[PDB]
Amino acid sequence: IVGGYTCGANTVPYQVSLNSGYHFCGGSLINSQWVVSAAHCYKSGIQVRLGEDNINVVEGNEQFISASKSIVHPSYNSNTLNNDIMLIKLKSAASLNSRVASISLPTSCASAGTQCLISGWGNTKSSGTSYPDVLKCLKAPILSDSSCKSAYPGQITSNMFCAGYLEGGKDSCQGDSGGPVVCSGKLQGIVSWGSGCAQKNKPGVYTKVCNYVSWIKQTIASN
Ligand SMILES: NCc1cccc(-n2cccn2)c1
Ligand SMILES: [Ca+2]
Ligand SMILES: [Cl-]
Repeated sequence: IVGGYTCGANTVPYQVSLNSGYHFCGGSLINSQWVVSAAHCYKSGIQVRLGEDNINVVEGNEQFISASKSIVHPSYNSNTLNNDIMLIKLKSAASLNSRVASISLPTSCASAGTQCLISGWGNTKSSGTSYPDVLKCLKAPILSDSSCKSAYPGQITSNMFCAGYLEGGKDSCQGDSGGPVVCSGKLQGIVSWGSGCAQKNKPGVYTKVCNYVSWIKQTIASN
């Protein structure tokens, strides 16, 4: 997250870190057994880390649970990033508590102008590289479809939206991938892609979760 703020320990209780020897992507806990992330974050041998603040220090609220299964969306295209969504099942159920909690799925799509919270452990500089240990947060609005399309001609599908600031300065970045965009208490986006971070006229692009709710529910119901 570029241009954000330190969230505070365990104030984003659905935020998880995906770890394969090291943090590599965010995700969002959606029930005691299942995490939402980006398909471009797929790999084997994922450990899900819940209850994290400083991802380099054991601080006492973590739960580390290995993935039993990953499911990439059936229509994911890695070239265009269309349908950039996967589900990860945990080998055992998380203990839910005030610091480790699921985030509700949307019941309708959010509109442009809606305020959202974006979070992660990704890069905090727009030029240069600096990775934070503790979780960073950014309040940002969803942008209109038309300004998203004009920012990225030929690249925005009906399964993507833009959020952030056309002026630049405040955006998600590398390492935030797969993490949440939550608006009015619902998971409306997943950190997906952008051309650099925090550049003018290049806002972040997010997977449009409300398009996927019936696939998420029926996948969970049979797996
Ligand atoms: N600024 C949005 C964004 C989201 C996710 C990843 C990136 N990124 C990948 C390489 C560099 N930045 C950017
Ligand atoms: Ca920790
Ligand atoms: Cl792309």
